[PDB]
Amino acid sequence: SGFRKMAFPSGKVEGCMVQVTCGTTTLNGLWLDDVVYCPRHVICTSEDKLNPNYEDLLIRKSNHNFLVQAGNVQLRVIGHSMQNCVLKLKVDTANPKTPKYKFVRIQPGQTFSVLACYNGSPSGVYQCAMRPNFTIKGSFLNGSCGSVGFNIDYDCVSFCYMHHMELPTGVHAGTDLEGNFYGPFVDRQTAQAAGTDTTITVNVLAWLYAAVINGDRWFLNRFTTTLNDFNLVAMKYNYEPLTQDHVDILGPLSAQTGIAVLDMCASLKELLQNGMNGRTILGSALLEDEFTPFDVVRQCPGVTFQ
Amino acid sequence: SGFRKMAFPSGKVEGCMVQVTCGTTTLNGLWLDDVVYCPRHVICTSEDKLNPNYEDLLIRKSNHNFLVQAGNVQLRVIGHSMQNCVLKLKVDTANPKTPKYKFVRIQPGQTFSVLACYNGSPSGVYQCAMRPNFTIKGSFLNGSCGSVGFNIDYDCVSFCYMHHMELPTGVHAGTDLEGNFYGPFVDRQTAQAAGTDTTITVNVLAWLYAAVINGDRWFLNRFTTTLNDFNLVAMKYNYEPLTQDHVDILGPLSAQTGIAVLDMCASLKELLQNGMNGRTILGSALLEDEFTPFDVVRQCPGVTFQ
Repeated sequence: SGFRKMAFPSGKVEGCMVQVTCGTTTLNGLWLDDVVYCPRHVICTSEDKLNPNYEDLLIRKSNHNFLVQAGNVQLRVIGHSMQNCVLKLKVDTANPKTPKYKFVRIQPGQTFSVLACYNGSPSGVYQCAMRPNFTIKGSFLNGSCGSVGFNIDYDCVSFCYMHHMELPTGVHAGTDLEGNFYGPFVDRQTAQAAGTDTTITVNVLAWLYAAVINGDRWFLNRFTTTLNDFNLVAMKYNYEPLTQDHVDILGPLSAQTGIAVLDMCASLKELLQNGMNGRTILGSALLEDEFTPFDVVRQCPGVTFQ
Repeated sequence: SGFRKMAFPSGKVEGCMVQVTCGTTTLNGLWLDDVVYCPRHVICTSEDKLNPNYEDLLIRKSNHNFLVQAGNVQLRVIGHSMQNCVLKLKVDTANPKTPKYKFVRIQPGQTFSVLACYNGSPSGVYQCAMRPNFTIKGSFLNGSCGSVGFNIDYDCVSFCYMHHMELPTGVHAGTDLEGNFYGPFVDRQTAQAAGTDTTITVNVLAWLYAAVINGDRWFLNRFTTTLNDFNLVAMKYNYEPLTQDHVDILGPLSAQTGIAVLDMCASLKELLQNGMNGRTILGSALLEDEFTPFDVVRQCPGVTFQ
């Protein structure tokens, strides 16, 4: 019983975190086999960030200009390259603790675990969701760039996020492990503002299903609605449109509770129109949208197959 | 920037989780040096739990009656003993991944990270607070008994909780690593109900300070109160009494915000009597009490020493 925001165990990722220093700037890198991945803006001075030419700065740098330290051992850089916004430093030593890994690009609305690190040392782990405006609301202090977001798919650690930037609103922006930013953000000091955000509708419904599984049933009603007329209310309250694919994803939760997805939509409609009536749902007085349907299944297994 | 519920990296604890099997019952154990710690109720059948005499059941058990598995490797048990409510199985082999560790007994209101495990394999990590009624609001499924709570204070893992049981209200109860239950709970099927809970006042204030640091200022007022007049309202809404020790602990946050602790108490006073009027504080519509002042300082460091 119980439902909590839960991150994946970070051990396999901790064994890959290193410290990368170029000039006066120090951040975190991801050491997989004989390659260290880190944000390319480490090669920039404070003045370079105003208008950096990364192709020029990369040529000007030498292998010895990059100091990579895995804890107490210094790793010798023997090659440096750039894939989009990520710097790739080939090192002398292959990481003996490299896990089975993949590079994946997640979609807005999906969640992952963030291992916040400083000086190449992990500091904390928490779950984050890619918002529709392609930002994440994490907790980062100075020296956190290079921290990675990941999911564990049983035996494979799928890295999906590398932390690059903090926006003026306090939210955070970064790239996938191929150097491609999530959203329209660039790794330079220019006027970039996160777009207006929306609520992840399919995540709210899955979160309501988790409540029903854990005994919270006051918000349930006898009403049913159609996908079209629910999406009308959803747009009226800045909710993402609900698609048939989203309904299919919610299939398992609807199967174990016996509550049709459109019946939960009728309950969600009334909650949006009349509020929460001063009550709470899974320890929240707001509708939570940072739990994916799989995230719910992870903590709410059915009784169908025990 | 940002403020999130953040757990410690679980790697050092992941390397200590093992599987302990007695008869048909399988749960998790903590492998430190040559001793495996697990809940003693693993030696009970389903009928035994109704009225177990653990001293007798231990006599009937042999070393070979306990099957301990460190992942895929079977550990040879060479001794079984009982320290209060925890079973201690001495094994032939010392765990090479044992970190610098201590056993500590935490206070109500203090927080720790829970590494939820199943069949000796870590599944997730999240932050929990010891409630005043000596329960925790975690997320546990079948086979989670033996999961441990911990804090890391620079290379040292302080174990403070082992999960034993779920109460009828859905909350969870367990012991320290010396086998002493938190609260008046016993490892037997009896009429045991968690007492009525109260809100951790010093944690709410620290959380309100974190909100001010992160830009939330609407709940602030020019009102002032005394510790006596605040505690009258606190008891009136089932809040823990605020002591002078609690006020001193909040000293750094009050200095960093320029808000006197008793002025924040006045803000909490008005928030308790009339609510938040449809606004939010750090993305919550409730007053959060699972963040200790140290947890806030950890995520909101001052500029005094840069």
